[PDB]
Amino acid sequence: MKLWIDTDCGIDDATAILICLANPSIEIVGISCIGGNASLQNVIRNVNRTLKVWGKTDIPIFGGCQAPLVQPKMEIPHIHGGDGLGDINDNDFGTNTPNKLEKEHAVNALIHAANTIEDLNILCLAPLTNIAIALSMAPEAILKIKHFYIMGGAENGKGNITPYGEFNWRADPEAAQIVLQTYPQYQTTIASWTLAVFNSFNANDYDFFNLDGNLVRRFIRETWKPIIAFDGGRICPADPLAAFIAVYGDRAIKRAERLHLSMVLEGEKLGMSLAEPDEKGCLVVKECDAELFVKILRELQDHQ
Amino acid sequence: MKLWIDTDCGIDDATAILICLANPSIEIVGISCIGGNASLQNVIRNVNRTLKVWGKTDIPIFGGCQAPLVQPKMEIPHIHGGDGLGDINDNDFGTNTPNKLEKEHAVNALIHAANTIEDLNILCLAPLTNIAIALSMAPEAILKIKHFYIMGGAENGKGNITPYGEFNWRADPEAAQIVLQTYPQYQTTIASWTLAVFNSFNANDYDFFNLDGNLVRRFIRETWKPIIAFDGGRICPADPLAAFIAVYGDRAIKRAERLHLSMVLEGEKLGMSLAEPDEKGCLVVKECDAELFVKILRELQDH
Amino acid sequence: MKLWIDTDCGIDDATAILICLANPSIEIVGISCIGGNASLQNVIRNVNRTLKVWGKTDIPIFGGCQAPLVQPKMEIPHIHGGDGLGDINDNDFGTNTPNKLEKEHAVNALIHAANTIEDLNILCLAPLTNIAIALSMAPEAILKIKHFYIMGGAENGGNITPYGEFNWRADPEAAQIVLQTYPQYQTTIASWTLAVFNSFNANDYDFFNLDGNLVRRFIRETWKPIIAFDGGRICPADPLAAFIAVYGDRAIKRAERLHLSMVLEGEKLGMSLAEPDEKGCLVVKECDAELFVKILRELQD
Amino acid sequence: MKLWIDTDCGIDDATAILICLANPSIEIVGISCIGGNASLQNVIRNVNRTLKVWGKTDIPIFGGCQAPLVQPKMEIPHIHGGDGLGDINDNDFGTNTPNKLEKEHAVNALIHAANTIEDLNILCLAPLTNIAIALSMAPEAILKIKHFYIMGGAENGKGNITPYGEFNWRADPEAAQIVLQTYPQYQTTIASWTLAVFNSFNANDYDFFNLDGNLVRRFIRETWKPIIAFDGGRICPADPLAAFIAVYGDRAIKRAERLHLSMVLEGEKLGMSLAEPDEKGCLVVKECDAELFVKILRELQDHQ
Ligand SMILES: N=C(N)c1ncn([C@@H]2O[C@H](CO)[C@@H](O)[C@H]2O)n1
Ligand SMILES: N=C(N)c1ncn([C@@H]2O[C@H](CO)[C@@H](O)[C@H]2O)n1
Ligand SMILES: N=C(N)c1ncn([C@@H]2O[C@H](CO)[C@@H](O)[C@H]2O)n1
Ligand SMILES: [Ca+2]
Ligand SMILES: [Ca+2]
Ligand SMILES: [Ca+2]
Ligand SMILES: [Ca+2]
Repeated sequence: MKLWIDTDCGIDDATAILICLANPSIEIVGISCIGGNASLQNVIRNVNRTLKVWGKTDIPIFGGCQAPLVQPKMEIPHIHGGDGLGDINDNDFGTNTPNKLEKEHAVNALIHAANTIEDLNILCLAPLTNIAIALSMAPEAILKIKHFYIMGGAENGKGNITPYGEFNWRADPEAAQIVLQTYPQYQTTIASWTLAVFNSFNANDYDFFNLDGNLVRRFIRETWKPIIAFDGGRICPADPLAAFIAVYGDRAIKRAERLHLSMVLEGEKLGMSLAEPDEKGCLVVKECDAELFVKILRELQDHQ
Repeated sequence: MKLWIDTDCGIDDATAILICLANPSIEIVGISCIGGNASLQNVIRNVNRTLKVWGKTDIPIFGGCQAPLVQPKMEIPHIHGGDGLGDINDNDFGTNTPNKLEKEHAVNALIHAANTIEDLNILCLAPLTNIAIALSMAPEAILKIKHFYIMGGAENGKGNITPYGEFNWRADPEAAQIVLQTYPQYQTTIASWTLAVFNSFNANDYDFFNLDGNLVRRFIRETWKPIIAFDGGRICPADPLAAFIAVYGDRAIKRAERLHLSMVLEGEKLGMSLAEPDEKGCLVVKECDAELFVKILRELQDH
Repeated sequence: MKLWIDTDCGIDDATAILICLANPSIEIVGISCIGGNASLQNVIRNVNRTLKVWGKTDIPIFGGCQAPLVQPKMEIPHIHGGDGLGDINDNDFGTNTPNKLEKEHAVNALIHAANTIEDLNILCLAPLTNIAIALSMAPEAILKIKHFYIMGGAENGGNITPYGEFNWRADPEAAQIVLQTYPQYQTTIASWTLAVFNSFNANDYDFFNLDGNLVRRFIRETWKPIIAFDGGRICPADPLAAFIAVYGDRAIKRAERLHLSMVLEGEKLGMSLAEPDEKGCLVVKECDAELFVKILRELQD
Repeated sequence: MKLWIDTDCGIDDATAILICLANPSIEIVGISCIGGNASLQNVIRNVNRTLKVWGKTDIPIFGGCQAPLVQPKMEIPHIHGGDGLGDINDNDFGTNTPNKLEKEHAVNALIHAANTIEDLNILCLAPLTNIAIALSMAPEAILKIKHFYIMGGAENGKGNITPYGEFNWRADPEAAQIVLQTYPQYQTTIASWTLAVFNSFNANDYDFFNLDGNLVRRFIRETWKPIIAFDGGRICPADPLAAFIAVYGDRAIKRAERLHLSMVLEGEKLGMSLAEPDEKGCLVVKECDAELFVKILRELQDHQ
């Protein structure tokens, strides 16, 4: 399997990247960075930090856009802290190291990946301004991508930013609907924020975000600490779940409904995932295999 | 005066290119293609067709995007024909050559031309999708451009009349909006479709688009036929006027108004645009030298 | 004058229909629906909407087919908006009530119609997939029809391009079936070139803009998208056919008699081979521009 | 197996019907007749004949259309005669009795069959005008058909009545291409005309269409005399092979290629076979078991 990830790396994106790095089956070919949880400038730095702690300081990184397609840029989100990832220290991890970054726009990079990578899967953990522009520039390139595993859009109503919306797609509703009307929805899988709240763990019942023994475990707990509080003491794996499902497939699926989606770019509900059942649409997951998600999360943080 | 054109090459886009080809104070640094009136593929073809009817094949041509950003593509084969260019036969013009194309995206290549090419200008006869996408990828690049000449809108200001439908901005209002909010409107001149409709000619009364003497006359005469007969027998310069002002500077304008354009990306009217008398806005031209414009129409069609 | 109607209900269709609802010498007997401007179900919805805004949906609405006869269902048509009817908010018309649709196929009901409804006329405002398939199954019935009024065709002969024509190019085999089965002599034809030649300039003409009632609202608010799409021009493609079909020769200034065939190969598949012929079609060339706009206005009282 | 027959009653059509009838395991639930070798008037008359000759006429008979879809009737050299089946005299068979036809139109009976009765199969021995119109009017119901067996085409160069195409498809290539593009080619099997020349019999060395005794032998012999003469003296039994495959499964097929097929709807080649090696396409049978074909031809005419 061969995968390309586009991320606005906050805490949970870094954790998801660790998921895909932990699995030897998974060949990460590029990482692409969009603004969201943290500023593009910080998201590059945060992905550097994670590739450093895991020790796979070899994958390429590309700087995409720093804004939405049409909608105006909003105020820097403090949801993930100043540095955008629990505000960790780079002397408290040894991540005080020159970073790595290419010379191609992540749009240019991902288009290249789509033209050249046989059986390329994408894992989209962020606002999709990149992939949307990528589709509009060279659609005949992007549509070669073997499959789309995307995180975003709270379709059951209740979300994170608005009363009933979702952060990543509200950040660029245009970017999302570009994706949904350009890439074939049958070949995409969608992890919604609602699936993130439905599998939300109690903070004092679960411990895999409070261990030590290696820098992976230290990372996990000190990065997840500040957001665990923002979800009112609960673990809302929005991106870790998108990643877990992407890389394991059918032992992550329990009941995922086939649906066609659309975005609402007009009215007060600018950012609502709206959905209509179809068998030739997206497979949006509604339940998880929770015990196995715990048991792989505990795997990657071992030192053995 | 160096210059880069973006085009949905149908009939007026074609003549507008010929305006910029006749005057040897212009250097077309390149031409960029966007699916607009016709499919993208046809737009590239027709760009070749006019460069060949001119005999200046050494201009590079670049593929772009095929649809507008979020809106459906909405080609108009009832107004421009099927090929996009009036359905003219190429064995009638010696235009059955293979097509010169470059291996780079117009978006990369415009970003590159903005960076490497001092005092460059741009004249946009199409939806602004390519330009928006380049402004999103490398805005620091495109904002080196010394001036934008764009064709779109249906302004009123001091005058009180708005008709119905403009093509270029009703097609990708997202693209127009990105442009209007990212490029300095004070560095922008605007030939409205209302400028076109107010500068109509009854094709009976003037003659500039039925003349026979060369290969460029035969080109313009049979290209313009269908859209002329579809616009009411009327010639409404919508693209030609863009080029006519974009090279002839302040020596082709009669009444220019300064308003702060604001594309409406929501509500009932998603194709319309708002504007208000702003000094730091765009250069919306209301009137132009109609008597001097027809003369360049005649003077490019020589032997 | 008893009259069955086939339509792929777009914006033009709807007001072509209202032409017929407003005439007390016309009795529409059925509406059959085809996938043309929008997918079939949108077409059923907008026929229900038109009948509702006019206020008498006791006229059964039959479903036809969702593709041309052999042509690859391609080229999604969003000219007429997503719902086929200019994207009208149903709350503005109170028409978000359930749909009327009969259980018979429009082809079979067509056939039962011509098999029982005497001096029945036909108005075809759409691709002729339905009409032609009935022609193959049961011609001996459909030929009982006393006249065909069809919209479609763009006789290339002016400078209008035949590439704005839609009805016939959408399913050109359908057109051939008809023009090589049903009498060209008992057939009147409003072309797309006819419809452009009788285009109004919008800015100068006002009949498609009023809000004294629910049909004025319906007309204006549905034609907005087609006008802006058509370059600020009103091209009564459908409505002209219904004008002619309802008002006979009183609606015609000029008309030729032309034998007609469909190209079905090569470069111009959906094009019209046309020849002067005593026993040909009554291809209309010009109508009475005034009494048209009169009737358009009158149906808004 | 429960089977629907669509036939343009010529000589071999009739004997293929006899095949579907000799098997106590293949129930006939309808016969939809349609203009082909002979006019509709004939094919109804002649289906009636085959029924009466065999003894079971309880099978409902419906009338399809009188024409092709778009193409005309062109040039017919009475390959099957004036009545379209060897011009037999019904007084030699006692078939001068009344004819049975139903009230419904063969397309409506067709779609109704496909809508209700289970695991239904189609065997088409004619121009596919009926099935084309029934697919257009109701694709969702014809798509309930479990399998299609069609005699048509000549994927190999030459033809039977065309230098390039085969009669059943050249006659209405529009309907042909309709069924090829609207019904799944993977649930379809094809008896090519070139399969009927390859698998042909030197009538000068084979006898199964020359037997006297019971009326089954009388019928087969006296119908097949003329069309054997017209076909150079060979026996090219297209429809009998089609029914051979449909009724008798894979032990009828020795070799087959799976090819995606398509209709030249243009040019000099109008009506011509088009194929391409495709695993999920169609199943064009190349070499049939010539031995068991003759066995079951002899089993039908047995005195028993
Ligand atoms: N735990 C939260 N409340 C939270 N805040 C922001 N996020 C991001 O939003 C998307 C899902 O909404 C993911 O990509 C996450 O990065 N999550
Ligand atoms: N005025 C337009 N925008 C327009 N252009 C084409 N149509 C459709 O084409 C048929 C005529 O051939 C009509 O009846 C409509 O269905 N409508
Ligand atoms: N020309 C011939 N040798 C010939 N003989 C019979 N036919 C009929 O054509 C189809 C063959 O594909 C069959 O189904 C038959 O009905 N044609
Ligand atoms: Ca994220
Ligand atoms: Ca243009
Ligand atoms: Ca119509
Ligand atoms: Ca046969």
